[PDB]
Amino acid sequence: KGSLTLRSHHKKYSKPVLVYSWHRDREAF
Amino acid sequence: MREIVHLQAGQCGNQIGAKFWEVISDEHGIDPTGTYHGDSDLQLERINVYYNEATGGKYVPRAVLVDLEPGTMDSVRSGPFGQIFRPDNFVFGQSGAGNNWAKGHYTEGAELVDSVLDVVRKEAESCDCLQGFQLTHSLGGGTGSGMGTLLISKIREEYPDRIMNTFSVVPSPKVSDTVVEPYNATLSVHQLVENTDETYCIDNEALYDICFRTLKLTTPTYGDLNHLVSATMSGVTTCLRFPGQLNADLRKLAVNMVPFPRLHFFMPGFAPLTSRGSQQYRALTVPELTQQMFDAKNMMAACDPRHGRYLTVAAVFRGRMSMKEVDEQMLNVQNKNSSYFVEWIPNNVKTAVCDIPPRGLKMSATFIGNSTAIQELFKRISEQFTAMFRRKAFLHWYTGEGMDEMEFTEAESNMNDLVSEYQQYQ
Amino acid sequence: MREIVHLQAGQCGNQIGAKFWEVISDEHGIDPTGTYHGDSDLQLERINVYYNEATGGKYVPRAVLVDLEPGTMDSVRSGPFGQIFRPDNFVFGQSGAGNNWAKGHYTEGAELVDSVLDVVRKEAESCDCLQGFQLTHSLGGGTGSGMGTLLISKIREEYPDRIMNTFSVVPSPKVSDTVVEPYNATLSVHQLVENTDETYCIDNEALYDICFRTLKLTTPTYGDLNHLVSATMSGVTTCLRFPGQLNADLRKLAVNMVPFPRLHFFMPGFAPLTSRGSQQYRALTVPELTQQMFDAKNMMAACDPRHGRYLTVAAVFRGRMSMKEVDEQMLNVQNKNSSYFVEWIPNNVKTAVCDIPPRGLKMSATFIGNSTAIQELFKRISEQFTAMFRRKAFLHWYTGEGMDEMEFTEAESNMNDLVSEYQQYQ
Amino acid sequence: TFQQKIKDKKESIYLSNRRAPLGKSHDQAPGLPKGMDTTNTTFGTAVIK
Amino acid sequence: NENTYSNRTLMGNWNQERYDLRNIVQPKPLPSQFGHYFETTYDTSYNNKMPLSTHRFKREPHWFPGHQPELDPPRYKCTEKSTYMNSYS
Amino acid sequence: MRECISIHVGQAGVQIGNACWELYCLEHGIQPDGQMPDDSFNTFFSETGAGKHVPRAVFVDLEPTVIDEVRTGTYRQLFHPEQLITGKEDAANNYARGHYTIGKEIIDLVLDRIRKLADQCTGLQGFLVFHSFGGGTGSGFTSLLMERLSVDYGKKSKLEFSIYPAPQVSTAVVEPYNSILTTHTTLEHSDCAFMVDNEAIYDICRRNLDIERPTYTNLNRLIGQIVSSITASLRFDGALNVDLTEFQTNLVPYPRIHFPLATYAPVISAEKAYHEQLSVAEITNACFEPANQMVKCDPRHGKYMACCLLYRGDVVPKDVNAAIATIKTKRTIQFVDWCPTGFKVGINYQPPTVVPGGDLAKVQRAVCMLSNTTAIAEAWARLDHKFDLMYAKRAFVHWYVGEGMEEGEFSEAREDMAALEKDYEEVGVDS
Ligand SMILES: Nc1nc2c(ncn2[C@@H]2O[C@H](COP(=O)(O)OP(=O)(O)OP(=O)(O)O)[C@@H](O)[C@H]2O)c(=O)[nH]1
Ligand SMILES: Nc1nc2c(ncn2[C@@H]2O[C@H](COP(=O)(O)OP(=O)(O)O)[C@@H](O)[C@H]2O)c(=O)[nH]1
Ligand SMILES: Nc1nc2c(ncn2[C@@H]2O[C@H](COP(=O)(O)OP(=O)(O)O)[C@@H](O)[C@H]2O)c(=O)[nH]1
Ligand SMILES: [Mg+2]
Repeated sequence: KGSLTLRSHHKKYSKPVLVYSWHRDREAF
Repeated sequence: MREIVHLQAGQCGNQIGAKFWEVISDEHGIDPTGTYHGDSDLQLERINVYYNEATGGKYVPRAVLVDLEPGTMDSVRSGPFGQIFRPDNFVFGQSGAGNNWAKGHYTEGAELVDSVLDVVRKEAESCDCLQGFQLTHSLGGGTGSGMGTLLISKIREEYPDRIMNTFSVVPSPKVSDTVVEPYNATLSVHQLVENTDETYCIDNEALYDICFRTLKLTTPTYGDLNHLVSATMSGVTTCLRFPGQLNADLRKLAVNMVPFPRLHFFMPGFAPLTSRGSQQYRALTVPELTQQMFDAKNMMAACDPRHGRYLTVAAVFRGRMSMKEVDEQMLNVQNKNSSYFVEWIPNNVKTAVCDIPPRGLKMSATFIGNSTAIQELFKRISEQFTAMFRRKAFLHWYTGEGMDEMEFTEAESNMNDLVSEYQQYQ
Repeated sequence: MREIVHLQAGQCGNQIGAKFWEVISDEHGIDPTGTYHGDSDLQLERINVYYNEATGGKYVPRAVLVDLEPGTMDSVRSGPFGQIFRPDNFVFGQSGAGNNWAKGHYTEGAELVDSVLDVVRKEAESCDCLQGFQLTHSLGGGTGSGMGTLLISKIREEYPDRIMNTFSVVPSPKVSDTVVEPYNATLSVHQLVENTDETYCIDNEALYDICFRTLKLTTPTYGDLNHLVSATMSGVTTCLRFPGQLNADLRKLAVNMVPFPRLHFFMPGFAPLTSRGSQQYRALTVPELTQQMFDAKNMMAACDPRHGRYLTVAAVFRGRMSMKEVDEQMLNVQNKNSSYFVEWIPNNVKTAVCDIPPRGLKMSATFIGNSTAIQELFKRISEQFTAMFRRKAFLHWYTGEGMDEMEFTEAESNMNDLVSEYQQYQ
Repeated sequence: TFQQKIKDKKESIYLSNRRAPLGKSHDQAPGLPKGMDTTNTTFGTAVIK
Repeated sequence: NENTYSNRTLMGNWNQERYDLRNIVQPKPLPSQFGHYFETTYDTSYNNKMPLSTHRFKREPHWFPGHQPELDPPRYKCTEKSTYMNSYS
Repeated sequence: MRECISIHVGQAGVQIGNACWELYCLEHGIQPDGQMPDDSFNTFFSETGAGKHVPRAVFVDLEPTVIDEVRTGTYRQLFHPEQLITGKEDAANNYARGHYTIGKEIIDLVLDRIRKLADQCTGLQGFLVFHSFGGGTGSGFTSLLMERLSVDYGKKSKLEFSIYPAPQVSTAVVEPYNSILTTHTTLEHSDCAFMVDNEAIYDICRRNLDIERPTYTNLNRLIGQIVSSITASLRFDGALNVDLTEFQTNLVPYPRIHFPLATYAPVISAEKAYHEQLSVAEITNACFEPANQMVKCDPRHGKYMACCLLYRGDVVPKDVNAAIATIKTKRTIQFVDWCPTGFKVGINYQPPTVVPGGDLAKVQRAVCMLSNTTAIAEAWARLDHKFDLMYAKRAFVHWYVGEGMEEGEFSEAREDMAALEKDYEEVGVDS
């Protein structure tokens, strides 16, 4: 179908949700 | 970080996961629309385990919904929280299995599965480091047991170094709602034991007795039963989503509860449930939770621990406590019930403490126990299998779609030496 | 802008032109008095193609009516719509032809044609850019076939770079209403073929079975038969009078349907007709229109296309309709019935779409097809002509009017060479 | 038809006509309480949640 | 070949002639005296006894002889707008 | 200071320009009246002392029925009364009728207004041509317009957008004739020519937009969306701007090789858009997917030659960098050995707009792909196969030779297409 063509990897989430490298991404602020 | 992919198959599986995502959304503070509405800030830390965040600040669950008839997804989408699931996770066919294991595994479920693997591969790769899978289904017929076990058998070679949860609904002696129930369950557990990690047995008989005696209800509808087991379903992954003192995920459980690769059947339990008529009367304290959780009437299976011995037990606690009350109490119950625990392994208890209580209660506990008493279900369904198979009944509906006679004998043979291996520890 | 001069000859042409001008006056919203009584404004943007404006805000058709007996023009004028026809446009003859091709072509019709050219040339120069001429007559009688074929020959040298279209009424085996009609047919077709661009063969046998098994009527009078054929006479030029998505006029149809100058014979058809019993019970949709169009019982010629091969076919649709579905149905009917289409040319289907359906209806279509199977009726009148000619019968009405026997051998030689040219493509 | 209605009004006294009319039951309005429409009310014990 | 009767004989194709516009606008007489001898079980149990008032219809165009646009909902009765006028407003 | 002139020929040209100019009016806020209710409209909309903005395009067709709907419709007061030229008789699916007889009568009327509009603008880049191959007007009239514009204006660029005849379905019978006899003109008198295929848009609409029964009104919206994404570098600011000259020098290696292919992604409806994240890797993978490609050719069978990427919206150059760096790893996508660097990118700040009643969703970022590849010769071969078996029996020849041309034009047009196919495969052979 339509949406299954768009696979990709990684995802942004947001600033309160901590993910891998959330420390490195908060640190630049 | 750590992600759990949820699989949802069968009519009972679709009705059990709709209430499962209802409990999580109320726990994490998510409205039916899909936006975060929470009073605290602690609920947004570990939301990546169950939810995939989309643009506009909307969180959708990473669960896939598969069935052969379209009559249950219409009820799910018309449900209270039906709008949060993504519409392209709805994978369904046009013809039902109609209570036939060979229909959902060999002639009809073998076509839809090529799209089901494609959808779950789209979400298993998008995460960062996948922890494991979690499937909810029932053994009542070939719609959710014929292809739910097949999905397990297809994913195992795709992701060998993972962990698979399975909250299966086992048959019961009195709520037998299928004449070919011993056929469809024995043929599934043959294919289920050798390629799974943790399996939980949840039969309707124990849920009926809990609602009628412990909870003192007059009308135990299916909405009430699903909420009981979804409390334990969400109560097993508390340490994954919330901070605590003894953090223990599904794998740290699985190392302790599984001594041998063919001994992975567990007894679910929920401690702090109480009727309204005694809610003010009962003192909510951790000796009362420990005294209640080991009662046979609290067990989520129709097996009595009084006819067996305990191999390994685990308790996961929710809420701000001290830990040595329970450490003394599980030491206490180990000493007094010495004849009910196996003596060739010491320290059969596993302790997990989380700082976040459930909604509406000061504390909670979830009981997971691998016990020797579970063979009584396996003995009961093997004897029903022999009676139906010695007269060659109901075999044209299975042998007419590519199943041979000797495959049933292998299903019986693997059942018999499983319980022959199980018997020797008594 | 692009105008059409309608020509009307013979008793059959007069009875079929009253109903044809009744449908167009219905289509554009014209009362029997003459004043436009409509509800929209797109019915007046293209009105000059068939109607001449005059004082008082009225419109009259630009049609010429030719016959050799006054007993027919008196009846077409006393009909429901006879007031709007111009009194100038009626041109009379003293003595009728009497179903003789000789009287209307050399002796009696040779004098009348001088006045008819005066009437046509006066009107034909009154427009700005004439699209072409259309004619309707009958081959079974000498009034319309003995003179109308001469009228075709007279106009062709006058206006060479135009398109000439005709709706000929070919004879039939069982509705044979004239003894000498094989003579009046083959002597007309011998001259018709070289001097026209498009020819439609309307036969009364096909109209009688359509009213019997498709529309379920008991008394199909000539008012009903003329109403069926006038639907396609109005349905062929929908894009000239109304806007659409794929506009296609008469010449853009004749380019795609005529690959060789001797291949200009078509078998018309009308899509949406259905009996009054199953009128509102059917779902009028374009796959249903395509399924009705391609059936052999819908053709208005007495030929079975299963005995021949479709060279080229065309379809002109009406009403707003999505073009994915019609393009899928054209591709599907080409792929399934592959044996009924020639292989030395691909894509035998021409598609045209107009956005305005007729009043009280939502979707209609017209089918025009050049087919190899139309040679069956030519051979059927060839064996009847040769059987009559070999006995030297009925010729003293022909050789006694200034005619030799050579144009009888020449007519048979040309038409046998015509059907020999049709033989090779099958 | 009016004369047959006179006939059946006279004949309505009979025990057979009171017990068993054609294709129906007997009159249930003596059995049921006065003023209650039968096809609208719902009979049985409703369940309370 | 075949003996042709009137409409109320159920001979041949009577159904289409009953579907015709004339036999729709023909009135239906009331039940009368001596009518109790002509009641069937279907008439007593699956039918309706309300008197029916006649319905009459206007004059619409016809395109094929079997057309009957009088028994249609008031839709597509007017000339329908082109694609440009629908989409580009 | 910059301007573009659009020429829309044929029924396809006038119908895909209506949805295209509708999106131009919504992007700059132009109501159908012609006024306002930034100087980026000067490339497309002229100025008047009363504040009215008029377009800079010409609409040429021989069918007055479809031109007159612009007169009747809502955009009557906006379009110029003389910029939209009207014929009298259609070419009737004939290349001969539209070129030699009729096309010589209206060429002087069109070229007079081309010269007038070219003198309005101080700086012109070139001409954009919207037409169709199988139409009588779109092939016959265009074949003299390009050969006369090439001598009227020497080095002006010529971009083309052609409605390519489809491999399976079509609305015509002599479409293989009209397609072959125009490629002789367009091979030498054109700079670059994109191809779009009708039924390819049909399957994209069915399986991505989830609309079951599409109509030309939404196909022209997709094609008009592509043209707006192409020219959005000229109209709006960005991190780096790409010109009509820039990608027309980056996509052609040879004068005979000027046939790229268009691709647009993401294409999705309003209901499906809000559930998945549309990152840059999400949208650049769909363009490389052969399923989303809107011309019926498989780049898996062919070999890539050059590519152009056109980014619009909230896009960061770093995640673009990881996107091509991920793509170049894949062996499913194959490149020729003589073009190791076949990527040119373009960045625009403005996200794409949406129309009321449209099918596309409100999307934050989008990418348009203009890829030149060898796989078009697969579509060329299956078309001249249909031409050759048609021409073997001398079908429909008297329609062409009786209008004024001779019969040798069929032979030389097939000979050129045979030599053109030989040039495509020789280029495709590596060392
Ligand atoms: N995608 C798309 N294609 C169109 C559209 N309108 C016409 N076409 C194409 O045009 C082809 C037919 O030629 P037309 O453009 O309609 O007519 P023409 O160019 O004036 O040529 P003549 O028929 O000889 O007058 C069809 O096969 C379509 O593919 C449109 O709105 N969208
Ligand atoms: N607890 C619970 N059990 C359910 C629910 N719905 C169905 N079931 C159980 O599912 C069993 C029947 O399984 P079935 O639907 O035939 O399996 P399937 O055909 O593979 O989908 C019954 O014994 C029910 O007890 C529910 O909402 N809650
Ligand atoms: N379908 C149809 N056929 C007609 C009509 N009027 C006459 N005919 C046919 O025309 C034939 C007679 O043609 P005729 O009047 O002698 O032609 P004319 O001498 O040229 O006027 C008969 O066999 C009829 O079947 C009509 O209104 N409809
Ligand atoms: Mg045209």
